[PDB]
Amino acid sequence: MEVIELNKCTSGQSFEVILKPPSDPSLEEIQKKLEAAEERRKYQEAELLKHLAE
Amino acid sequence: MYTFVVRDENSSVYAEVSRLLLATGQWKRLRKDNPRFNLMLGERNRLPFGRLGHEPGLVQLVNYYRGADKLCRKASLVKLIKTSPELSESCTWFPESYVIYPTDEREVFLAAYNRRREGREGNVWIALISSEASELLDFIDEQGQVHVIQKYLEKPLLLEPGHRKFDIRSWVLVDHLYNIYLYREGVLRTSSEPYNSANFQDKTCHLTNHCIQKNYGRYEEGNEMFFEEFNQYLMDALNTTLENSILLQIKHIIRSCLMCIEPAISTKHLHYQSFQLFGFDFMVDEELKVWLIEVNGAPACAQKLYAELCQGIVDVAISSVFPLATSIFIKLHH
Amino acid sequence: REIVHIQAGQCGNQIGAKFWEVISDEHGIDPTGSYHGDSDLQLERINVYYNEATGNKYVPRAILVDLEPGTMDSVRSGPFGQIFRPDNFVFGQSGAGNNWAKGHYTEGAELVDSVLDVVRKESESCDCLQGFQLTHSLGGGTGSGMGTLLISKIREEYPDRIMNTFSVMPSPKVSDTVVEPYNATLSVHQLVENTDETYCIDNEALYDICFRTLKLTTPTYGDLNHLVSATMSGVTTCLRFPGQLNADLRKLAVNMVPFPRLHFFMPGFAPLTSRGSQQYRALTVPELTQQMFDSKNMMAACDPRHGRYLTVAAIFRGRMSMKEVDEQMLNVQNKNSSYFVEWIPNNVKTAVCDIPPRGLKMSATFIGNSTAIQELFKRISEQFTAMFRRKAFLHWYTGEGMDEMEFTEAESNMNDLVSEYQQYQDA
Amino acid sequence: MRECISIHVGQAGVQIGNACWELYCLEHGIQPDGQMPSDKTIGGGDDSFNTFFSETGAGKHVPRAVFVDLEPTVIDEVRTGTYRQLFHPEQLITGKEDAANNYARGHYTIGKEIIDLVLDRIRKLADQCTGLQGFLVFHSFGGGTGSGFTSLLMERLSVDYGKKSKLEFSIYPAPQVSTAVVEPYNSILTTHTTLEHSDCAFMVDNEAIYDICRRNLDIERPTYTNLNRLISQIVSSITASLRFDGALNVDLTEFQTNLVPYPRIHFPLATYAPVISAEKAYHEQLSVAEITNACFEPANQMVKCDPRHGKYMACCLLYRGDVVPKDVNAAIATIKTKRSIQFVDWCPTGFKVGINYQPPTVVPGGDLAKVQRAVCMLSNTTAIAEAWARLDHKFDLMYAKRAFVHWYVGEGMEEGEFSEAREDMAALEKDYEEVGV
Ligand SMILES: Nc1nc2c(ncn2[C@@H]2O[C@H](COP(=O)(O)OP(=O)(O)OP(=O)(O)O)[C@@H](O)[C@H]2O)c(=O)[nH]1
Ligand SMILES: Nc1ncnc2c1ncn2[C@@H]1O[C@H](COP(=O)(O)OP(=O)(O)CP(=O)(O)O)[C@@H](O)[C@H]1O
Ligand SMILES: Nc1nc2c(ncn2[C@@H]2O[C@H](COP(=O)(O)OP(=O)(O)O)[C@@H](O)[C@H]2O)c(=O)[nH]1
Ligand SMILES: CCCCNc1cc2c(cn1)[nH]c1ccccc12
Ligand SMILES: [Ca+2]
Ligand SMILES: [Mg+2]
Ligand SMILES: [Mg+2]
Repeated sequence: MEVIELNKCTSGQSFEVILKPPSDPSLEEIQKKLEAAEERRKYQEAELLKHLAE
Repeated sequence: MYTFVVRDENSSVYAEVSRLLLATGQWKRLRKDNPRFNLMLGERNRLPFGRLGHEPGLVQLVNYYRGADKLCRKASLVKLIKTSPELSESCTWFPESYVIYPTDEREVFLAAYNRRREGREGNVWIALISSEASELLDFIDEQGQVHVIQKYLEKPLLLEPGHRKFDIRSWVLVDHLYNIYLYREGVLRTSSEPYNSANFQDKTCHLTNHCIQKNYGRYEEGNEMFFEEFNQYLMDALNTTLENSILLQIKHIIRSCLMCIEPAISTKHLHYQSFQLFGFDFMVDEELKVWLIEVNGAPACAQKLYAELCQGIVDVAISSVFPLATSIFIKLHH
Repeated sequence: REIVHIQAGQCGNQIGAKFWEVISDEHGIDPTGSYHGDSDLQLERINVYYNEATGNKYVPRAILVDLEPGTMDSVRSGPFGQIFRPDNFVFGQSGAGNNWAKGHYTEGAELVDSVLDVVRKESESCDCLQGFQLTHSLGGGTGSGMGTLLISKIREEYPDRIMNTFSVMPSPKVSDTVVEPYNATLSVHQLVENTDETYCIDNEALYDICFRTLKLTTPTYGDLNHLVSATMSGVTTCLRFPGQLNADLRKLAVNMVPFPRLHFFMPGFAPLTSRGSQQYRALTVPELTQQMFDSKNMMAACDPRHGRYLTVAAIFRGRMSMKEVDEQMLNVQNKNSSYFVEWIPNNVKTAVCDIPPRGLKMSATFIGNSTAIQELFKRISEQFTAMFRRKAFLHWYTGEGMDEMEFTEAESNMNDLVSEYQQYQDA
Repeated sequence: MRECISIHVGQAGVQIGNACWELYCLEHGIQPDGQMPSDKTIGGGDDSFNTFFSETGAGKHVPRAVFVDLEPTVIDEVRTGTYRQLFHPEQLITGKEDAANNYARGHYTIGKEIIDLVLDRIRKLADQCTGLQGFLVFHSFGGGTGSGFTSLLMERLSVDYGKKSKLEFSIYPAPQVSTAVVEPYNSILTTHTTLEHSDCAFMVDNEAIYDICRRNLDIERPTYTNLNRLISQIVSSITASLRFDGALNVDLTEFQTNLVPYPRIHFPLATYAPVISAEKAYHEQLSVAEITNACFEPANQMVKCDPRHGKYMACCLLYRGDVVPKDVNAAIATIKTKRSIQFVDWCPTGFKVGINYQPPTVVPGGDLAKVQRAVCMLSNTTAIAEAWARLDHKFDLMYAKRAFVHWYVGEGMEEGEFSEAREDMAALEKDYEEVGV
């Protein structure tokens, strides 16, 4: 019904039609998160090499 | 060899259907959470429609129409009729009703309540039954949940011998093509007590539920008169048939209700398909005018008609989609 | 995406030899190492198994290991015997005498370092090593004993590399000695820990197939190896030829192995064909699918109906309607959804390759991760106990330094493997 | 003029990026060598297309894009593709080993060894920007890279570019074209970690694109090339307003404003029509009313779901071709009376319309037929939550048994991150339900 904000140009045109009105983490924390997981790998790899050593 | 699942054990109807399907030897029952099913006899609450039709190489079907609760809830049905132009606020086969929340449209109800009394005309309403508004306007608050108030039919048709009240139950099936099939065999769920205008506080005389009644089993077995008898009674007592005097209005109301919500629930172009069995409850006044009382989304059948109805469900609503290696339904065309 | 092949023992080297004989023919490589194909598809993914050498010659990235020179001398004088890099022939002289202890602790230990030098030599040349594969039996001494010693030492020097095996299981129907259950149990303990994928090739199944199905009165080890070479070619098709599947060994293992210990697969193949006996009638897709899921086509003598599929992989080869493939694959699952776990969504995956194997217009290879594989281990465990309860034939092992306790442990770990399989079967 | 940088991550992201940039070049008349004859401002300028292309003194037009994969074979097809001349070597970043469909491996393990490099190569582009709006990130949910490395990248961009916006084009996992089985894990994981770092995300279910290609393009079994060419058309529609003159969705900020009232619920549903087969010999061209009406058919949606059983928060109509406002309002008025379109009470029931007179450009030899007029509807409906429900259910089934979990834990991840992510998804599903009913 109500057409508004009609803008026209050579490339085309745009508008709005209304039918009815209404009714972050830091670099620190990341680089530690990535390293706390690298320590868990190193530990898992260690317990493997220790197991293989036995 | 098709496959199905069952997720509602309390279902009297589909429990019989699940057995019929197995008896053919062309269907298999999987477990509750096996997604590789052709058919689903789902639960009543929180049925996961969002997970249907996403199994590659499997036509999926379910025995429930998503969004059909708008017709099967009392608060929703009133809103559906008043808001929808299809049915309109001037709807003639639905009692004048109003939605009332506990402490909405309360002030409008009182506006209509007045001139009803200030006009020398009968005025009784139902949520319980009372002639005074303030009586049970506080009742609804002391229950907790939302109810609906509507005009009580003070002039109901009365079955003789007995001078008795009754209500009609019709079973309607809507398949995947939204064909509306009316089951030819309905049932009158009658009261064995004589209707009494003088006192509404007693409800055995005003309410016709199947469990309330259990003078039981006096006139008809289990307080259930079928069409063959009720038809014969009308012919002898009123010189008319069931088809003419009542059923035309029933077929009209059924079709009108479902046609109204067809665009909101239809699975015509969807990735999964739906069918559903409904139970419409009608009321007849002394002038043979049919009124809609409610719609039941998970109806239970009558014992005699279980075998015939459940077989019908398999014929047109399941095998129509999953074929295998004189009709008990009247099709309401549109 | 280079793979390093190792073959240990009599069995390992004979199926391994036939493996290279088959895929070298598929990749158009001749017994000298020269390419002579009709397509560029044969050379596109050929770096995976072959090293490109001078004169545009292709050399298998293969290491041939044994404790006696008998079998490897036969390989070298075999059909494709000269394709192999002579330096990769690493052998002893004493043999292992079907003794796991000899292969794992004494005779093999003396030789294992020599083998690893060759492994390292190959691994270093690899642009990006994606894993190792081993062919061996578990009922002998070298392949069983030394092969698992190799795997242990490889995981030590390459802890982040995929290790897969094609392991031939021993059966009384096809038996060299009575101590095969002993060598097998000791080996399975090793495989449960240090492999990502083990293809369980039961000699019982291979025998029955050759007999009950393939119309062969008395099958030889050569007849049994036709089935193994066919299967091995089948499972590596996606790795060897360009297709829809962009997967290295790791990614493949991720989607097949829901639990680390449960990585023992039932291989299958269709159509089943005996040596020489030509195939005139090409199978329809419904027939390939129906056959590759039938127990009679399984290479592990287990009944799939006595268990449930954790995951499944199927590799169709040839020119066919992959729409029909999808339908037939999606069919089987929906006919028998009870034999698939419901708690791993979409656990059946399929891949297609346009080039079929030699002799067949189209074929299917089955890789099943079923819990029914416990039947295989329960069988070995019974044969094991039957002797161990009397400590029979144990002197052959205690003579090489082993203690009875090590047998009790191996026994226990496999009975645990069985119960672990039974856990997910009842879920 | 303000620039936008496109980041293509993983196999899906890269191959889709190629489909898009191929399409952009054809639309803007740019050639495979990067020469754009119609551009008279040699060596620079601030036109609308410069939002996506930089310029060199030699007259080459270069995509403001960076391709990244942990494995080279897919990006190698770009290095030697028909548009090899278009890109610069430092725009194409490859690793050696992929993430093997493992989020933890793409995020933690291998991601860590390459994150600083990508950021540097991204910074190389941002330095060539007079005014950077933000980033367009293309990737898959299912891949270990597309999920794992993406969330890591998204986290950092919010640190190095706090102000800048970040949009997502996300491929939602479909078994029909997927070989993986752990994609539900990867999807939930990357969604959880990326949610606070993404302003607006356009999901695309391969299931939907697959069936559209079968149903409407008569392709018996779509390849990725089929899917990607169709996806590029949708993306092109959505980015057209950033590359062409207009007043609707001119910057990335406006996408959030117009489509995302609530930050967490930033997954608009895209619907595209008409999709017509090039092999369709005789085709009756469809009208504005017909194609607009198709925007409310689930069979045309990027994600299969039922908007009727949900509530809208916003709705944009983006037309390409012979369209005028008169015919659109007529179509809207007609469709409104016949279909179920319920908005939230705190939003106006209306549409923002954008029309570009240039009809949709088609790839020569492609599967799509030229059309006189086409449309892409961007509707933020709560009905898209069905896709989360599907995904979350598959997650629960597997995780209850801890299936495959050992693969992630073995890369340094903790079992607790599974439940953290799943909890975040449980919250998201609930948010959708608060608004939707
Ligand atoms: N539409 C579309 N989907 C794709 C394409 N390529 C991959 N996918 C989907 O992406 C998912 C797998 O993720 P990929 O992008 O292939 O993997 P990746 O990002 O390279 O990550 P890794 O290989 O595990 O390191 C599957 O569900 C595929 O269906 C593509 O070109 N187009
Ligand atoms: N407006 C009205 N006038 C007269 N009687 C009414 C009425 N509304 C309800 N009743 C009586 O109430 C009985 C049951 O009420 P209602 O059916 O609304 O609740 P219900 O849903 O628990 C039973 P069912 O679901 O099986 O129909 C009917 O049998 C009818 O006789
Ligand atoms: N399929 C097959 N099995 C074999 C072959 N040779 C031996 N076996 C099996 O392997 C076991 C003997 O192991 P073997 O390889 O000879 O011992 P090794 O040489 O010391 O490693 C027995 O169970 C045999 O059935 C063979 O050529 N083919
Ligand atoms: C020597 C290593 C043999 C190959 N292993 C392998 C192959 C596949 C797999 C797991 N492992 N999953 C698949 C799914 C489809 C097609 C092929 C495979
Ligand atoms: Ca310029
Ligand atoms: Mg021997
Ligand atoms: Mg990849």
